[PDB]
Amino acid sequence: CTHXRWPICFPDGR
Repeated sequence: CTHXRWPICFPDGR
């Protein structure tokens, strides 16, 4: 999972 610019979540766990 990203945080800051274009926050998104993946099925893997990031």
